[PDB]
Amino acid sequence: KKPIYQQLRDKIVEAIIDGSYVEGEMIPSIRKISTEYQINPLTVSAYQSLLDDNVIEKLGMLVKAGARQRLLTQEKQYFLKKQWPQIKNKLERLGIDLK
Amino acid sequence: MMRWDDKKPIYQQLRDKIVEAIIDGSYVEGEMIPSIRKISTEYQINPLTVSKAYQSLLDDNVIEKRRGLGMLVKAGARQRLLTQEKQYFLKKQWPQIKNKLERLGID
Repeated sequence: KKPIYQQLRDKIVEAIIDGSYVEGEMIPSIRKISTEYQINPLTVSAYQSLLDDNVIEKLGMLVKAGARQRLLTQEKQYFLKKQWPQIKNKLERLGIDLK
Repeated sequence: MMRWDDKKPIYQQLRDKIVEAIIDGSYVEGEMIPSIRKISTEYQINPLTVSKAYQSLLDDNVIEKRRGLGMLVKAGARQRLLTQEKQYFLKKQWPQIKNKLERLGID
């Protein structure tokens, strides 16, 4: 579910944020990832967006330095915008004042 | 009908619709809720599932089966449900969102 491809993208993103993938270190390559469970070896080209977005760089490819922080703030923005509300605000609907 | 195959079991979605009606006041304490049979035929739901949803509400003391009257809303139910919602959110939800604003700095 989801256009594939955020599944690899997000999985990688969460991998950096969890420190499973470390800054300035080789990631897995396309073969190993397509083999990982299964993926079309292209459609593993989520490695595209991460190149574009400066998460990873070009042997092998590595997580860029400053990558995790860029991703984190990028997560705060989203969460605060599209996520934090509807919970807020449904804290008030029920019970509140963290205790 | 009631559009689903979202993340939850169908009987849980139905159970939540009856709970909402009780909380909104559409059904009050002592009042008779629709029969399992009425819900099944009307909304075209599996009777076994409907019965499962009602039994869940029985075990929770939300409703009671009565002699000739059918299924009625038990007393104190609306508040018991509100507290339940609050509690379920607190233990089974609030943390792991916690626990989120942790992973990224926050108030």
